[PDB]
Amino acid sequence: WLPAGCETAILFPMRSKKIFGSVHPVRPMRLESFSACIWVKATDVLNKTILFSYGTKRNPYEIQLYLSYQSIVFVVGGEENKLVAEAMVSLGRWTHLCGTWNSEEGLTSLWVNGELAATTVEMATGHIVPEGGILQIGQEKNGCCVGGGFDETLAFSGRLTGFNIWDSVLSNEEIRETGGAESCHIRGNIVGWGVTEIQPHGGAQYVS
Amino acid sequence: WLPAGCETAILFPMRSKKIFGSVHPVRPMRLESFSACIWVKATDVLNKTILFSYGTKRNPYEIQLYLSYQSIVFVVGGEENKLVAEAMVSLGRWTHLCGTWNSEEGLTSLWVNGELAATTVEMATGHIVPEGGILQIGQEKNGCCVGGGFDETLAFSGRLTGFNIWDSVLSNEEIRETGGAESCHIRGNIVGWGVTEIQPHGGAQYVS
Amino acid sequence: WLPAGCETAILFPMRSKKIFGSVHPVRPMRLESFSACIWVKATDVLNKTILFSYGTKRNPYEIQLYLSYQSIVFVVGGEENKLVAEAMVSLGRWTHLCGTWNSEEGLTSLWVNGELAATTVEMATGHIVPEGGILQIGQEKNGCCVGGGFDETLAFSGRLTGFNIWDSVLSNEEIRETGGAESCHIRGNIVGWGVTEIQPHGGAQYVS
Amino acid sequence: WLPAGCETAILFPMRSKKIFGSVHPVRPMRLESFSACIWVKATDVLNKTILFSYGTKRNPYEIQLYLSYQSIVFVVGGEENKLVAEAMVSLGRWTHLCGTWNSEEGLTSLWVNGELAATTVEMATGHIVPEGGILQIGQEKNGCCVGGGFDETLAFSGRLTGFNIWDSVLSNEEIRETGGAESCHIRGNIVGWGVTEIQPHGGAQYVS
Amino acid sequence: WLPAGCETAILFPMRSKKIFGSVHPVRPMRLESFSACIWVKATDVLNKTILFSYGTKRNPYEIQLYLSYQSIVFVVGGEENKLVAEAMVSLGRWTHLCGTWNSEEGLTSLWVNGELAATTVEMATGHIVPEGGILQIGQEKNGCCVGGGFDETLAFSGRLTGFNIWDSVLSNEEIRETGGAESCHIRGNIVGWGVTEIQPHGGAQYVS
Amino acid sequence: WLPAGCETAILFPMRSKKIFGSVHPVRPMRLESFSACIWVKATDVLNKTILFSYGTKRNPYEIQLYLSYQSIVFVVGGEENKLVAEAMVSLGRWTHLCGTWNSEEGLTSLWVNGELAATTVEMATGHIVPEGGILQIGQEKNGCCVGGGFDETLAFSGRLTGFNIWDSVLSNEEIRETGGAESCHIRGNIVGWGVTEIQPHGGAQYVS
Amino acid sequence: WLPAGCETAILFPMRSKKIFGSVHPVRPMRLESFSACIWVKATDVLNKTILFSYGTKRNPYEIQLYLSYQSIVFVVGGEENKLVAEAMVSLGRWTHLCGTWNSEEGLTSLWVNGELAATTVEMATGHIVPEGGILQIGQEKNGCCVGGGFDETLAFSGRLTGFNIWDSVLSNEEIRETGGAESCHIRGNIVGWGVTEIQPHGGAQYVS
Amino acid sequence: WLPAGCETAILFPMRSKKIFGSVHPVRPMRLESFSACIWVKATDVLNKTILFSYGTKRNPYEIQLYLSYQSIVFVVGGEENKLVAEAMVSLGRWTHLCGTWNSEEGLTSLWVNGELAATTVEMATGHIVPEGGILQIGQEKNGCCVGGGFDETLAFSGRLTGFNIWDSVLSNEEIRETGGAESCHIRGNIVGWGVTEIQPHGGAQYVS
Ligand SMILES: *[C@@H]1O[C@H](CO)[C@@H](O)[C@H](O)[C@H]1NC(C)=O
Ligand SMILES: *[C@@H]1O[C@H](CO)[C@@H](O)[C@H](O)[C@H]1NC(C)=O
Ligand SMILES: *[C@@H]1O[C@H](CO)[C@@H](O)[C@H](O)[C@H]1NC(C)=O
Ligand SMILES: *[C@@H]1O[C@H](CO)[C@@H](O)[C@H](O)[C@H]1NC(C)=O
Ligand SMILES: *[C@@H]1O[C@H](CO)[C@@H](O)[C@H](O)[C@H]1NC(C)=O
Ligand SMILES: *[C@@H]1O[C@H](CO)[C@@H](O)[C@H](O)[C@H]1NC(C)=O
Ligand SMILES: *[C@@H]1O[C@H](CO)[C@@H](O)[C@H](O)[C@H]1NC(C)=O
Ligand SMILES: *[C@@H]1O[C@H](CO)[C@@H](O)[C@H](O)[C@H]1NC(C)=O
Repeated sequence: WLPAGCETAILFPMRSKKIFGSVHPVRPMRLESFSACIWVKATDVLNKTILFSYGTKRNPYEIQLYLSYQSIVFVVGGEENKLVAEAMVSLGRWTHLCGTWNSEEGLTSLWVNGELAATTVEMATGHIVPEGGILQIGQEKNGCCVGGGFDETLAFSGRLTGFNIWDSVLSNEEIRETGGAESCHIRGNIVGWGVTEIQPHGGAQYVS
Repeated sequence: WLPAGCETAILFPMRSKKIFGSVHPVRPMRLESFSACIWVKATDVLNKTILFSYGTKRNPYEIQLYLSYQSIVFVVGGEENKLVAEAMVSLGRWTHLCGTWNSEEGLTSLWVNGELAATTVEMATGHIVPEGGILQIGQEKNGCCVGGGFDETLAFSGRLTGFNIWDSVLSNEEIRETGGAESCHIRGNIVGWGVTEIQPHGGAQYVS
Repeated sequence: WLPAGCETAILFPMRSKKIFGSVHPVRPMRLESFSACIWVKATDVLNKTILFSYGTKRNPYEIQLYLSYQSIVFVVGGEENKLVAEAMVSLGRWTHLCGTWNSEEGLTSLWVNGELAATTVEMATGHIVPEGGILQIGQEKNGCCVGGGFDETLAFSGRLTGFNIWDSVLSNEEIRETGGAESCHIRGNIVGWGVTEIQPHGGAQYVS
Repeated sequence: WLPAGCETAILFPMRSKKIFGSVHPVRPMRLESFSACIWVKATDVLNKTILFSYGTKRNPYEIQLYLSYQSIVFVVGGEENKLVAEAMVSLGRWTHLCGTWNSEEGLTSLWVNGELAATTVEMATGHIVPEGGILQIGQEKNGCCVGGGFDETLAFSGRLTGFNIWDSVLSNEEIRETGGAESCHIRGNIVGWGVTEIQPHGGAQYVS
Repeated sequence: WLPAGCETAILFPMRSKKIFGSVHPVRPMRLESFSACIWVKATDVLNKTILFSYGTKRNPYEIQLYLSYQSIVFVVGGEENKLVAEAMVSLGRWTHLCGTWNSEEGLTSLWVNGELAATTVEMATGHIVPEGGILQIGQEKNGCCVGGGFDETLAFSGRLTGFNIWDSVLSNEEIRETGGAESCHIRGNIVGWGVTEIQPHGGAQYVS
Repeated sequence: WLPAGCETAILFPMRSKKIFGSVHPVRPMRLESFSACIWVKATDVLNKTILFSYGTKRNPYEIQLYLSYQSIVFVVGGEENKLVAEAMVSLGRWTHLCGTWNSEEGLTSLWVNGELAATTVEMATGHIVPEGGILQIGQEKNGCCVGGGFDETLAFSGRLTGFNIWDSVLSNEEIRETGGAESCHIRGNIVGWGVTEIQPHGGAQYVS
Repeated sequence: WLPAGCETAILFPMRSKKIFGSVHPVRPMRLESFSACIWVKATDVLNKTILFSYGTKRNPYEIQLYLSYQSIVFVVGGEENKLVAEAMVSLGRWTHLCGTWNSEEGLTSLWVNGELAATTVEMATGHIVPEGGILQIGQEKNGCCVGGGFDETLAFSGRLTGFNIWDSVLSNEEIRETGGAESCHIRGNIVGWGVTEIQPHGGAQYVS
Repeated sequence: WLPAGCETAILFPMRSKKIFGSVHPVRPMRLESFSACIWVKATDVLNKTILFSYGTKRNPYEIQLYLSYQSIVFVVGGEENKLVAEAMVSLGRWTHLCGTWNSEEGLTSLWVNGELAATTVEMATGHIVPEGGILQIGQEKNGCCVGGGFDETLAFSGRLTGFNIWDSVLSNEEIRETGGAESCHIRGNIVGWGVTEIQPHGGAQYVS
């Protein structure tokens, strides 16, 4: 079974030092504001489980969404800048997680299953995300084919689908639409599920 | 679920610079008239989305069928010769397309879901399709193994099945039969679905 | 859907110059009498479609079962020795074939869907099948590691399952049992489905 | 169909000389006591069919669970130390098999489908399982780079799932819970199904 | 032994339907005038033996240098335009071949071993070499990922080294310098030996 | 060091069950008469060491040249037809072996180091070598993709070079020329060294 | 020819987006002072040509040695901390480079061909090089499995050998010894040539 | 340059966790007496550097020869049974090492460069080396693919050639012959250099 009428997913059977998936956007990743939603079905959540992470050479923490024991942490700009939802994490159940960001005044937010879960102001005000980064799902940026691999602790185990990124802050109506029962045909422009190239590596598999 | 009782398809999870599928006919492709049907289910359509393309080194535009928004364009001989349907394609729904051609008087036709959608005369009159070319599905003839790859804009994302080519012009009764509820055992002679060799590349997958 | 109770099959999506599957028995193939059954679901039957073939260096035609239009030909020893059944096999439907042989005075027989279809006597009398040959399904003995070589005409396209070989002549009760609705747990000793090693090559797939 | 709501398994289509799966625990395997459960569905059982085996360089028989006809043999420390269940395993049916061990004075036991099947005392008393060995499923350590090497007789053919190892002797309530109808979310700490790395080799396949 | 003091070459042990080498320039190939030199040691010269070829999708004959028995044919723009030096090639001996082109008035030349061998005027006057094509050595453009494809007759067998391309017509002094005994460090800007990426395919080998 | 000024060879470092090299002639192998020479340097000569072998499906012994303990055996048509030299082969020394055949009257001969060593008459008179077989060096025809299969006893260990085949019986002057110190540029038409495709397999290596 | 007494090297025939070599030290790279020498023969030096680079996740610029036209730049800690020897490099000639660093007082030095070329004080005083980074030769850490992802401008083209790293500042006598004609047996402890694992990638190859 | 006139060797450029070479004898390794000689040229000799090792499942130390700083240790049967020569091995120069064993009275010996270096009596008296073990050069025991790897400490770095094993104790004259300047043509029967299959893995490569 699949969450909202989507017909494809990616399976992480296990968390190891080689498993991850890489995203290749078609247009530059420089952003003034953005939105990014995804579907998750977690098997085991640890001290810090990376869902997706965008990072550059000088700063590996440009954008980062990950799960703690019972909370969702959304990071923009750096570690000190983070927004935390309280007690809205589950295991073995499909759940939708969307979050927006605006650089004009640092408005960031988190929505879980179509309902606001967190919000703050004056986060990374005036910041701009640069180009030339590496976008990944299920793992953080680190050496590949060199060194011991990735940190086995931060990896992800479960299923992912519906990974979309927009170049603007979606309105409330759009955000509730994206999590609906017929929401798998609306895809973002920077990244879209089904049109953008996503290459599983190290053991991740496409499943239909 | 697949249409007309077919039990195999090909999946294009993404449109990238390396994804395509190649067809290897058993007999020469030299033709004076031909017919070609296919089942398609598109995910996203750009200004030009190649379904299948046949071309030699001298002329890469011998035969070509592609989608542009809600229109269907059928090309024989070159760009100047093209037949266009208006609003006969959707997204996320299985649809049957079949095109007809005759070099004796240049009669071309397009049928969508068993109904005539376009017709023309004096198209490539007296022209003979050469032999020894290359036939792909979902991509256009270009540098495949080495180079800059293909143009990602023209690639295809979705599902395809039931790709048949005949060496003659099918009659109206045969054309309506081919899109029937039990038409998946009607295969053409130049190319037949299930007997001819089709090799997905670069990320395309059989869904058998 | 699988024929009787089996939960694994092999798919030949296409007939080409590279597709086949090889069988590696655990014990010698030297035999004075044998029985062999199989499930087939043919897509397109040509003038000679090989199902399975056992051949040695000096004689590539030791044992051979194949289809020719709506007829079944069973060969032991050589071409001159063949048993033919008429109007037995159809396309796109699961059917059970099983052949019997005895070297004492050449009793050979063919059963289709549990019913006798042919029988003859004094075939290859006194002949002993040698050992050290190559056993294959869906193709005939020929060079394979030269980029091809296999005759594209004789190959097979469809699904196969339940390939068993016994070292003796099964009785009538056993033969009718092997084609029942709870027969997939009855496996032969020389070759058994799910116990013996079978390696698809060139495009054949397991469709468990 | 899979047991206890598990959504993944590993398939052994055959027992060749190269088929096995390797487990890579995160933490050391030095144990004073342990408990290890698994789901199995066997196709054919020989004189000795290995399910999982842990062994070091000096002692290849540190821990071993295997089937012999209709009996289950559990080995800790060597051949002389074995516990045998009489007539409590079948073919083609999912069955749960757990077994605990205590090093304090050698309490070992076997449970089949949540019911005690065997028990003994004073087995490998004072023994400590070393660390730095190799853990495998479906085969015994012989060598994977000798052009094969594994003895085909001992290999396994069927399906496996739910392989967990704990660092302590589970209580009776815990064991009946693990064998329950919704127990697939109860995973052990030394090895857990879905979090620990398991790499099928030589023909074994993940199936969903 | 290699000429002019070069430590590397490329070996074509044989001419088949897969052997070639591809060049990946760092800057666009759009040119108004150019020069291009190379070292050859031919084993067997045929009716037409391609040394290097540049071609686009529309026009596969943009630039070509090839050997025809004991002659050298230099092609710019198309097949109709060609310059033929005559009686100035051998087998099994290193030889240097350069040629310049100017689009302002269509001046073309050919130098063999530092001596002018041919010259013409009004060749492809006003023509501009497009950009975005494919550059190769030892073969023509189309025929990859087709199961061979390349014409076995036109391929090359021997050794090549010192392949350089400039963006301007080299003067006479520079041309005589390039074929000197200390010229292997004189590399062009569009393509340079030892700086530009040249990856052999299909059986070609780097040799030192 | 290599003989007669040849600059390439093939190394067989070991005789195994997978080592061999395959030849792909451009034109058909149907022959009325032929001549075939080769350079050989043997490391260990066993009861029968294959140099090159041509065989079809129905007759694996069409043409065969191999070495015995101290003799060279040349076979045309079948095992019963063979010509044997007596004491004219050594180990670790380059030696030229050439033999001709004529079907008009069955004249066969063997030359070793430019000197005639054997001759016979009425050998395979009226025979014609079929076409569509497999040509190999260092091994005899047998299954190769099965996984090993080749009999290690008959394999070859050493170095080979200068393998040429003509379509006619070379005269005495040509035969003495082919073994000279400036002969490595004399290549045959059916097969030529450095022009015909010869791809080693299983551990054989090109060496320069 | 090799520089002093070494018998292996690594060849970079070209600079592309994939070529580099990775080093796997046996012991941790945490250092308070170090020395590092290398043999280099450059083909083309650009605005910045990386020889070797050590960097962590938070700081890709921990240690760096690279060539800029006719100068040598040695970097410890970050960009602002650099030592620049000037006019001490050529092209196509073997040259020995070695630099030392001390964290107690920030003493850094550069030696070229056994002669001091630069010296500085108060460079990264009190700094400790972290551990758990990635060490590479000929490239900078940017990305491996993202379809290249290496800046082609910074790559290296030429030959390298004798890469050693010590855990202490070598004395003047040791430094002049390391560049001698009998020095290839003097290997460092953190990294040693011929003892430490160095696996080239993307086109680099060992040569001996 | 190689010793005694041998054309091939094996290179171990590094000490890693995956480098080794495996030997596949033709006949059983069951022995009551044997001899085994080899040519070695060590780069760095650590506390224990394995040259070759034969071991079975129940006993990984059946036969073992290795270097310990400037000593040579020869092991038959187990750890307690060892013969140690002293000051006999250096670094960077080729040296011949032979050793014989007799089970009748437990006579063991070691020769270095053709001169006796050690001798003992009553070593493994009455012992018989079992059959079905695994023979390797440069590494101790298995773990190649998924065990995690080998112990990098025991690996070997340098060059090896001339590895021969006889089934009997060679006489003194034979032993001095085997280390001569024309000794590369005499090879053992159980294992012979050039006829037996030796397959380098993980980085080792043949060199000529
Ligand atoms: C979980 O991660 C946080 C990171 O902020 C860390 O502070 C905390 O100690 C971790 N908790 C456990 C139980 O490891
Ligand atoms: C689509 O292509 C046509 C060429 O036929 C061009 O005229 C048109 O501008 C294009 N439209 C878009 C949206 O790119
Ligand atoms: C089929 O093969 C048979 C050989 O028994 C031959 O006689 C017949 O002509 C063939 N028919 C066709 C249609 O190829
Ligand atoms: C089954 O294994 C047992 C192990 O104790 C041994 O007797 C023999 O190998 C087999 N016995 C039978 C009756 O097959
Ligand atoms: C050589 O090629 C030329 C191409 O212009 C052709 O005209 C000519 O016939 C060829 N010669 C031979 C002998 O094939
Ligand atoms: C060598 O081969 C021949 C083949 O004719 C055989 O007759 C002979 O016995 C063999 N000799 C040995 C010693 O194996
Ligand atoms: C060379 O690199 C330096 C880096 O400091 C830069 O400032 C300079 O502009 C570069 N020179 C050229 C010609 O690119
Ligand atoms: C060298 O190895 C031997 C093995 O017997 C060991 O006893 C000894 O301590 C080692 N020496 C060093 C310096 O580690």
